[PDB]
Amino acid sequence: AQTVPYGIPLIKADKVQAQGFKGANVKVAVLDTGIQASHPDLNVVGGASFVAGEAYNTDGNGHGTHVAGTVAALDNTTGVLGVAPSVSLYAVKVLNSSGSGSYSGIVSGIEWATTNGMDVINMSLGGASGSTAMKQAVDNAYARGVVVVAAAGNSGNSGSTNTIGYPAKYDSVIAVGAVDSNSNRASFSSVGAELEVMAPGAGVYSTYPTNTYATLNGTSMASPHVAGAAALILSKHPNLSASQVRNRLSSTATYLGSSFYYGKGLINVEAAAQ
Ligand SMILES: [Ca+2]
Ligand SMILES: [Ca+2]
Repeated sequence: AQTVPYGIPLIKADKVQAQGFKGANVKVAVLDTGIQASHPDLNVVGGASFVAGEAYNTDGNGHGTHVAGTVAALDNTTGVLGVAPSVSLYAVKVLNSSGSGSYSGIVSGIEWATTNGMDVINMSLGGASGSTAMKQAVDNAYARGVVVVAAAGNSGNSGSTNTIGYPAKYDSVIAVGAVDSNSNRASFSSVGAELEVMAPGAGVYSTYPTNTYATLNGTSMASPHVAGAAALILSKHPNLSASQVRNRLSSTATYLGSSFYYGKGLINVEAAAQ
């Protein structure tokens, strides 16, 4: 009755869960389209909304619920299972129904998250340009000790061109690319010098608005696997600082090829949480 997405076992979050670390007491903010708070396979603890006319606990798109599900779908006897099922999950709505947002909305969600003591911030969104405010916001958060993860882009590769977007491209943020069930790079995955790590993003099944489950493709599906891995590491080593968790993700990743296409490689959380 409970499904275990191929993604969980691939990054070895399952081996870590078995030792008893599931992310309990770790606070994760999901900056997205909101989350369908009423889904039986999710436990949303609070949040804020920076989008006019929509509250933070509804998702009229589905993208946000899906991401939330990869980080934390409940460990129970139904639906799916998240990377860090026991985390404290906040939904910060920065994107609208159609899936897009304004830089000031985003900057507001990023600062909300710093002021409210989030340990991990997930951003499965990106644009061609950043801003000085966006840059300030991510530098300070990370300087204040939060772990910031973003999706690199579903821009693919084209020549020697860098197709990573903002805020992934900022060096205070972990840019995440996507792989398939065979650990092969998905065709859509952005490339460039700022690519840091790879995670599952092709054919990812997760929670979906109106109490169901669905399969989606993207770096948006990949990023959450890393936010969640960050949270596992912290439930195991509370003592760690942000750049210590980060450096653990990249140092112990599985080598898959050139860094321009794969960063340091596929994440392995068992190795990282050593
Ligand atoms: Ca479940
Ligand atoms: Ca970066």
